[PDB]
Amino acid sequence: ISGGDAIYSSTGRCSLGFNVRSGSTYYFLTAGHCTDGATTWWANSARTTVLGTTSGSSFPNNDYGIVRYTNTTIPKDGTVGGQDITSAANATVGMAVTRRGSTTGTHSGSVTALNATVNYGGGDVVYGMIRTNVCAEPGDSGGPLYSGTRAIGLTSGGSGNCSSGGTTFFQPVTEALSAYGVSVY
Amino acid sequence: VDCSEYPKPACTDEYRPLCGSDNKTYGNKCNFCNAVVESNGTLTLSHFGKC
Ligand SMILES: [K+]
Repeated sequence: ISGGDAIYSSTGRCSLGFNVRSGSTYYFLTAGHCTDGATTWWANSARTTVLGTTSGSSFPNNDYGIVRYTNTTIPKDGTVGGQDITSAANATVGMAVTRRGSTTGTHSGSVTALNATVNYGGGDVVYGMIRTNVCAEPGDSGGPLYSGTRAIGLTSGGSGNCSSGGTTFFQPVTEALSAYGVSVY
Repeated sequence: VDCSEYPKPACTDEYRPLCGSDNKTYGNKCNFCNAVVESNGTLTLSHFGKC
């Protein structure tokens, strides 16, 4: 299971962000809005394959959550699709980035702005977000945003779609890595 | 679903579909309600789940 693949909770579907780990403990990052209120996470709609359970969730204000792997057999590739990821890095205006999500597949684009404020309503505001011209649709939430072999962020939301084009805001993954004391592998 | 608070400038991309009257599956409530607005009140909910 890698970056971009589907993940299911009791509530609905999201996309796995990146495989991370501390010491000998494996987890995976994803969106906080998806980790909010979830406990268990399965690898399939059928909920037959358990992946693990929620370990932290920060949403709103930020938009990242972490899941502890409890599945022993599942392979945990440190990839995005079969794209090797070897480092984390700060987004920059003009950077070329690629996103991968369980509903849309891979789409690329550029970072158009930093520190963006996203107001999803009813007090769910998130701050310090990366803005891009990359599209995303329902189910792609939490998927990885990368550049070459660099992890850059996690899909949070935006507007538009992939047919007509849109805007998508991501949570800097460095932030999440630090808060949890984990790292990409 | 109540769409009065809409429209909203943005929507999170989580999936929990709704079936609109245009026979299209909306990937999520926020998406669905923004379409209801954009249709100027003409789009309705057929049922929860995919179409
Ligand atoms: K979208």
